[PDB]
Amino acid sequence: ALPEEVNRTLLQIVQAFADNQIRSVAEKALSEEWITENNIEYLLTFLAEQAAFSQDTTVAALSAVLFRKLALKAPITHIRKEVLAQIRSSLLKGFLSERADSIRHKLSDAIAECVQDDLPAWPELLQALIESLKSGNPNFRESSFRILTTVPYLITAVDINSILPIFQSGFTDASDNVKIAAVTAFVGYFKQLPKSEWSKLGILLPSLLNSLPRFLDDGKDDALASVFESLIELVELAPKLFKDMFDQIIQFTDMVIKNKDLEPPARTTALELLTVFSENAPQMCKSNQNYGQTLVMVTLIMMTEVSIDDDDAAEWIESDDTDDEEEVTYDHARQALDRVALKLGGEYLAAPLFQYLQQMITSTEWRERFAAMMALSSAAEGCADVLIGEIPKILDMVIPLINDPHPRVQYGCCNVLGQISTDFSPFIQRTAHDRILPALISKLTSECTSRVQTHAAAALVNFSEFASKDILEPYLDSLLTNLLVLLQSNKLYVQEQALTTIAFIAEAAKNKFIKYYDTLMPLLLNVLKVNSVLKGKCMECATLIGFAVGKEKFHEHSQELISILVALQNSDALRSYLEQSWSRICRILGDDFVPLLPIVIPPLLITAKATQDVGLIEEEEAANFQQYPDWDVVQVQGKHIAIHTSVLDDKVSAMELLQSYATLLRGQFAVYVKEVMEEIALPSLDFYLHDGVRAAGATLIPILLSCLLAAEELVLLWHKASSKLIGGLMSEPMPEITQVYHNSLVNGIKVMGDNCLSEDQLAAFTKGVSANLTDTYERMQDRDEYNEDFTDEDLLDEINKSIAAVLKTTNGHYLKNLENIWPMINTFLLEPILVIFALVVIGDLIQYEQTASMKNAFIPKVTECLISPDARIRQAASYIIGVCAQYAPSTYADVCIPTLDTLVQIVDSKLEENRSSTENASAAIAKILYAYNSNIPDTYTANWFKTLPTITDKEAASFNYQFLSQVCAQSNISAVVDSVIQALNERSLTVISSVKKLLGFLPSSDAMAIFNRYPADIMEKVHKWF
Amino acid sequence: FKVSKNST
Repeated sequence: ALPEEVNRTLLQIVQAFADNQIRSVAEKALSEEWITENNIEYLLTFLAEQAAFSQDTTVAALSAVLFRKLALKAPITHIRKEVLAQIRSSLLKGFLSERADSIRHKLSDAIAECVQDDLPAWPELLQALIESLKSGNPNFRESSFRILTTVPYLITAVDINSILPIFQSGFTDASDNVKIAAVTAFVGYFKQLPKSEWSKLGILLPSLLNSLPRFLDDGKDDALASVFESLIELVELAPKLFKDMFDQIIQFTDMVIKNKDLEPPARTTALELLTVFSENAPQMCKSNQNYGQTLVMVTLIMMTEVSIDDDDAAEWIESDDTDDEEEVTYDHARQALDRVALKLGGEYLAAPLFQYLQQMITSTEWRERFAAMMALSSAAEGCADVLIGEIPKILDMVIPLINDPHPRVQYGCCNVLGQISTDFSPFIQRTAHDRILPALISKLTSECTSRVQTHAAAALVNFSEFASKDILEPYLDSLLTNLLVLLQSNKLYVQEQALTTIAFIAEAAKNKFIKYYDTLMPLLLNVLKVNSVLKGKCMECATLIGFAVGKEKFHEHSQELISILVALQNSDALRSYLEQSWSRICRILGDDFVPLLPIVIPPLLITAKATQDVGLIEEEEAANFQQYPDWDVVQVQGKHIAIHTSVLDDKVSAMELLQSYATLLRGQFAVYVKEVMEEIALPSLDFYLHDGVRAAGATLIPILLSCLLAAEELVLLWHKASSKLIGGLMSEPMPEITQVYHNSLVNGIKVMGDNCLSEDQLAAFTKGVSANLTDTYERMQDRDEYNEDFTDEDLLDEINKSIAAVLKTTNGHYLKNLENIWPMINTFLLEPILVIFALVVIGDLIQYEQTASMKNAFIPKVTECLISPDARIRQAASYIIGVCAQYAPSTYADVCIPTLDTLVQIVDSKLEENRSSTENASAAIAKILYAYNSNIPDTYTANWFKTLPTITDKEAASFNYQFLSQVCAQSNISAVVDSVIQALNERSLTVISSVKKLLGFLPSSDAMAIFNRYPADIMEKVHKWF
Repeated sequence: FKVSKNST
């Protein structure tokens, strides 16, 4: 169907694709001459013909792939109809002809590119698929489901009474390949189509579930694993679909995992299946005692699968303190238990968990005594809500095993005491130190095995992290003499652990470690002067001891230590110990670090200038790129991109250190500000492939400015920085980042002061604010038959801050710009999060009688809000009514005095949750009483009074005691005073001057007696107040 | 280092 010349030109080109020369010439020819408005359809026509008809595998394959790629880019929609049709017809004839399997696969994928919403109907495809599904050739059946997977909309197009049997036969097909493709197609439908379409295939789920036992009958567990993977996707999409056969699937996964002649894939995916219900349907799991019971049971079974064929654990005793990556099911079981416990709570799982543990702790099989320890370790955090109270009980089970004949059970027990020191902190440190420490300490002796000494030393890190110096104090000498022994090990990992454990114990001990400094420090210096991680962990230990004992003591070895660092730095795991150590010395040395900046800063400057290392990449070339932990690939705007992730993580780390030097050294860091701002902070906002970088760029901004301030350029840099921040608001996709930019502007404004913004900036900020609010609304009006966002609340919380901050810097002038997004604001005002936001904005508006334009638009809702069941709404509401009487005294009276009774009732309240809201109302009424002073029908003020003291909201308290400073005589006097003592002592707020005058009006003895109620500690404060 | 639980 092409001119014969064109054919062998194109044939030559495509054949050249499979040498540099012949192949590059073809590549240029193709991309520069043939993929153009004029030749595109010829090219597509050619490639479709080759894929359809070529007798050569390679040419057919390549053309199928090329066609697929180019057909998108064209795109297929702007192709002439006569040519689309010819392409379609040959593609279809190719599919139905005799091709090798992999070519049929590629044809299927090519065909899919020719089916489209806007594209003319292709009912010949529909017909071809239906017939192929009945073919006696598996590859035809498989390939048809593949097309239904690529183009799930075709499933909508086929008659419901044809498509139903299609899938039922599919699930039941004698070919495994066909089954997997049927299942894949079936789930893909839900992946791709709206939920309103789901109910139409939903009904097939039981046939699918019913087909599952056949995989175990034929012994086809690998294919079972693949189906489990599809089913895992379906659970995440429509968990409730599973409700009616929930017990059946639970029981099935149970059966699989128990059969331990099966290979791991079926078993791990089956566990995953079970696990994922807790993440997507927690109420469904909780409403069924069976789920919990099965899930605990199976993970306990899998956790025992360790040191197989090695009862002494010889191999484990002889290795380092890392995981044996061969123990896969054991690793999976821990993670699963952990994940479900975190989702379901202890309320639901502790009982079934413990039912088993009581028994496994007592077994003669060591593997089960171990399993017990590791399971508790996995579940402890998730079950803390319950287990935090059964702490003596838990230690009673665990601690007796610390001395188990088997070293792995001992390690296991170490592990639990470690895990729970973290998960029940800080309560466990306070109450079980007397049992935990001796237990761990006893394992440290060189009598025990290296792995056990090491793990006990590790668990002392967990414990130390949350133990006060006073608790650790009596145990230090013993802890230390033991760890020195571990320091003398032959095994690199024991020394490494020893060092870190000492470091962290020293960190917790603080000044209590001063007496150990002289024994430790020289042992450490000797190690250093002599093995990279050793030296690093050693420098880490030295500098953390330094921070513990303080600068004066640290000064006995600082110069020598410093000289060693220098030698070490200028001589890759080590690099990170070095950088943190310098950083810790800066915290010790204070301003005396200044002369070290030339040594420490340059390396960080290099790393923090790292560029977005991106490789524009091809489909195939991307999953093996993905294998590396240090790389990731995404699809951004149509293309495939390879990004070097590690490098960008390192950029962040370096940015964080520069930020922390800047923070501590203030004015002394100024010399670096211009450079870090222009070469690091700002360019980092444009790092669209890594959000950490973007955020780290943002937080660096106000801190850099503030350094330069403390030491005109400042005004330039601020203008540049603010403008890119502002610009970022309207382009930044990620809500979490958007927040950082607003916050960052707030902090910038705070630094730069009065009138730090220009008119265009104020306008460009408004657009940003609006696009941010628009996209929040859109995401939120999306939140069921099939299924059971502080990120949003937090963003709006910060937007409030920036607006307020912008208002303040403009000194009101931002009212003008603020008007344009009033419709936006208004929608919000009339879903609680959006309401609170709107109210908060309006309170800021009134702060700057020019708002009458809107009195009518909001007081109806505000008055409503006053009596809302939600405390946060009442709070913001009352503040608004109070701010009305403060800044707009007269354009508001007809409202403020009526509502005043509402406020006396909202007041009645004094409880943590709403102490704040009732304090705002209290302040709100004091504002009204001020503005319209001798105009009120006065019980009121004596009501108000009984709402004192104000202890929680600071700005409220600030007004109430200002108003109190403008009740007399009587025996209100002790309530007058205490009202103030309480505010002061609670640190919530010259009202003192006023009080002294009242006490002046009474004798020596009458004056004194008021403080008679007050304890010593607050009488110390009172003396220093009056 | 420490006692913790991975997640991979």
